[PDB]
Amino acid sequence: QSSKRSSRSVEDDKEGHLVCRIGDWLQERYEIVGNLGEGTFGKVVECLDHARGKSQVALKIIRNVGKYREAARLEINVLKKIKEKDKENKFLCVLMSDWFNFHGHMCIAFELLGKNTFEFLKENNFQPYPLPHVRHMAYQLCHALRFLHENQLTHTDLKPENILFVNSEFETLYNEHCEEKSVKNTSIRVVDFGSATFDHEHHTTIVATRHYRPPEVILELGWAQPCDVWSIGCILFEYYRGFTLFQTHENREHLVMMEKILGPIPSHMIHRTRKQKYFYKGGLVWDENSSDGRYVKENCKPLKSYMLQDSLEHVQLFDLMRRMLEFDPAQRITLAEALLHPFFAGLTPEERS
Ligand SMILES: CCN1/C(=C/C(C)=O)Sc2ccc(OC)cc21
Repeated sequence: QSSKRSSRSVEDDKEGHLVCRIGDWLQERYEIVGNLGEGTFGKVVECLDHARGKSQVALKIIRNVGKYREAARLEINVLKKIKEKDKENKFLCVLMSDWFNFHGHMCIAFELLGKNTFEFLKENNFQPYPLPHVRHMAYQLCHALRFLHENQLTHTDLKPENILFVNSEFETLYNEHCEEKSVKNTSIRVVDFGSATFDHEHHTTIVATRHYRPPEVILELGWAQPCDVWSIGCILFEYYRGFTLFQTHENREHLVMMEKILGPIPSHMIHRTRKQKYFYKGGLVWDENSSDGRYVKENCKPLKSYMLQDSLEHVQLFDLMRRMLEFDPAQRITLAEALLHPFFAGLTPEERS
């Protein structure tokens, strides 16, 4: 198709999605060449940026629906702040190259990245990342969100699907008659600032994906940057073991697993929560001898039990993870503090770049 003709021939479906396929253009500039993702928000497509010598971008095209348009405007405000504050592009938040309003569709152009860390784990038959990879990805997440936290921002939806490799090319360790895979370059970027909240802005009550959600959110006690620290702790567990720390889809059971894995919920948090129906006389309501009781009993053990090795680097990892999974968000380690944790003495100079 021709740039001008294609960019002006435009229509939406009954749901407010842009009708488009591979080959279509936007802004006499972006040529759609692949599909990367879709949701209720809209769609993400790979494009060639013909105004920047056909360099590759991920273009997010938001639905022509007021709720999603407004949310996208707020997302752009966050991305603009990140860009304003990271002139060397060294804080590892996804680079927004362009944004525009295409017939009511907010569109955001990003640098093109590789597979997300969940997809890579799944392609490795959920065999975990080796500890040095866990350590480098942890360092990068602490560095990226410390920067976001210094700028009165909280991501609120950190999960492995929102952490992408710059380049996900892998090496084969073994291929016996699942092919065992390690990523070559563990450089990552954080994506999807579509839930990211400034300190002064309205806070959505229930944030984060289930498995990465902290106790102060479940208990509706208010949340801020420590929410993201809890998420990171859960992510690092999952990188290290290949399975989620909290495999549950119900609040009371989730809070029970937290107490079995991490120790007792602080008294003051139970006193203050409106979620009183989960408690009786200050203790979580929980039948140990039911089927769910036996699953939790068998599967949810003290955090340290999940160590695969007893050496110093594993002990250091678990100390940092424990500090990231403090119940009380006011006692939870900050990412500025996390960057100084002795776990990160095991990095190399390349890994500090
Ligand atoms: C589809 C994932 N995805 C995004 C998703 C959202 C909701 O923003 S943004 C993004 C940027 C680059 C990329 O490369 C592969 C992927 C990418």
